Amino acid sequence: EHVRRDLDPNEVWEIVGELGDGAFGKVYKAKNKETGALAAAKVIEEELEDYIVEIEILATCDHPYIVKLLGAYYHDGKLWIMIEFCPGGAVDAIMLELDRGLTEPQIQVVCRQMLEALNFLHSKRIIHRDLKAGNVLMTLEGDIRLADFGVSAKNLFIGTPYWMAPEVVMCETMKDTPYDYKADIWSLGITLIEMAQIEPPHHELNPMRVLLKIAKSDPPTLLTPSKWSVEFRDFLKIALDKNPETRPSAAQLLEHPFVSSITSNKALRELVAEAKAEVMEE
Amino acid sequence: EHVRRDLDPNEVWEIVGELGKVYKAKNKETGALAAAKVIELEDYIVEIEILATCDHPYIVKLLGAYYHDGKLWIMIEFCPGGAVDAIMLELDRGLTEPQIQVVCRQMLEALNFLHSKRIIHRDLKAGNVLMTLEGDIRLADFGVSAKNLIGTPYWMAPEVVMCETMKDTPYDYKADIWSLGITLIEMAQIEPPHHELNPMRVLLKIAKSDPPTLLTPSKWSVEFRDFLKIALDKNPETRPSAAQLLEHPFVSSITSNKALRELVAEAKAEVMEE
Ligand SMILES: COc1ccc(Nc2ncnc(-c3cccnc3Nc3cc(NC(=O)c4cccc(C(F)(F)F)c4)ccc3C)n2)cc1
Ligand SMILES: COc1ccc(Nc2ncnc(-c3cccnc3Nc3cc(NC(=O)c4cccc(C(F)(F)F)c4)ccc3C)n2)cc1
Ligand SMILES: [Ca+2]
Ligand SMILES: [Ca+2]
Ligand SMILES: [Ca+2]
Ligand SMILES: [Ca+2]
Ligand SMILES: [Ca+2]
Repeated sequence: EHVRRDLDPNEVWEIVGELGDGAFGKVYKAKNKETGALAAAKVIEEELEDYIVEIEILATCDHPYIVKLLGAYYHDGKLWIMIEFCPGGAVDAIMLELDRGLTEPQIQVVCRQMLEALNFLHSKRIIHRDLKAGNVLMTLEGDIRLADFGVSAKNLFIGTPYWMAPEVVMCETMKDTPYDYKADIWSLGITLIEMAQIEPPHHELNPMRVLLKIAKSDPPTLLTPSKWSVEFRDFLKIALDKNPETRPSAAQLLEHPFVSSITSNKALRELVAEAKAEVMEE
Repeated sequence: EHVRRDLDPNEVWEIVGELGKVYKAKNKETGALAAAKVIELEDYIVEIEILATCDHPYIVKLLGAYYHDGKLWIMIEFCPGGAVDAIMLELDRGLTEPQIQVVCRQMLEALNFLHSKRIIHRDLKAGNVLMTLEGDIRLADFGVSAKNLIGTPYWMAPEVVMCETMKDTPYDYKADIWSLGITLIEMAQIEPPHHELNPMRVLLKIAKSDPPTLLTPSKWSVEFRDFLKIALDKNPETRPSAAQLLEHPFVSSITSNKALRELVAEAKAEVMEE
């Protein structure tokens, strides 16, 4: 497997803090006794069947911009999942701590590296399905790591076809290639608005009403278009296409001028240095 | 459970024919005939709970379920008329309009029952309509039985919102109303629409084409054609429910199963030929 039962993780890892309490189980800051390496450890009390799925995904997702699995153990009735620690925290928290949105140049770095990560996931037939700023972790170098928390949404014949209703044909066709991946391109567009404006579109509406709103409204656009370049607004226009057939792929959007010339993560390294300096205030 | 482990089914049932495997079975005490599905469990208990809840005149009737000697038994009341699609093959014709009205009436009543219990069939077709010798239907499902009871919303793509909204009330039940409309055409014409296309191309066709209509509209009443027009609405929002369609003049005056009893008598007499 990708899970070790022979080894007790307490022999190798020291729990040195707490991070989150997602309903799944506790999550700790952990320090490696041999190396000093820092990790975030999710510990969960054959219900394991559902949970091994996450580890197989992570194990396949070896890429610079996706969280990096350091290990998985099952020991004394508890499942351990050890990810490399991203000291910068999530982008949404960074915006709360600085009490502002990202500059356009910080959003271009984010966008560029997300597109690269998505191009990788999709070419492996993995769909994220929960993109948002809370799922983008930052390193102190200014690189993202795409993550997923909570009820991890990542993942790889309802009748005889002559009798199938059109809406059932459509919702089955949306579940395989090349339509399924398009959902992430949309959510990416919304994440960019969230990073620009702090809140996603329709944030004022309760969760049930916002579904209606998404289905029936024109695609969202930036609140103050004069703050933003035409490249950003065109990127959104194209990504936030309600039609998944014409919505471009990650590989296509990497050639859009919003991101095609980004060759430096400087702007995002600066953001993380500033967030750290702000956190330090007392 | 709804499954007995105390009782060996061979003590009560005699296998007397073939239809895992599925047998014609005869009750040693009563003489009652049953169709028995025997299987080499989690996936399979779902079917029995559905059947156990679906006590209605026009839905297959569960007589019992046993688990014994590593085998799961599911016993349904035997419907001697067979399935409607097989009847059309044996007679080498479609149903008359009066026979389709009885079928339509009774299917609507069955669907109204299933949907009011939050059960969706999802595989309606003439091959799933069993007939009794009295001329009543029994709605069934065979094969991989299809009967049954995502992200944070601000970031969700419109197509994902739509395909999640189609999975709960009142949109999910609408799929059956469509399939009912296609079943009526299948009974009128023997084959469903687009039967010439391979299964993968037919999906594209269903999504992109206008709704299907009857090949020779002058053979059929305006009530039948209007019923289809209304039931084969591509928009599940405006597609009517089973309860609404029961008030359509195609079926609102049907008070006799005579036409369908005659069909089953004729099919039986045809089968007898040798
Ligand atoms: C309070 O301030 C901080 C500061 C830094 C951090 N840093 C950090 N670094 C790394 N991970 C975490 C983390 C925090 C809370 C919960 N989980 C975390 N990581 C984590 C992620 C996962 N899984 C995934 O991210 C995941 C699962 C399925 C698919 C995918 C993907 F599609 F993206 F590849 C990703 C599994 C186990 C763990 C411990 N947190 C957190 C809070
Ligand atoms: C070859 O000639 C004949 C002539 C008469 C018959 N009659 C007949 N009568 C009753 N059942 C069967 C039958 C034949 C082959 C397979 N299964 C049959 N019935 C059956 C149906 C079920 N389940 C359902 O129909 C079912 C399952 C889930 C949901 C639902 C529904 F949503 F419709 F309620 C229905 C389970 C077990 C069995 C043995 N067959 C069959 C073949
Ligand atoms: Ca690096
Ligand atoms: Ca908020
Ligand atoms: Ca300061
Ligand atoms: Ca055929
Ligand atoms: Ca004859």
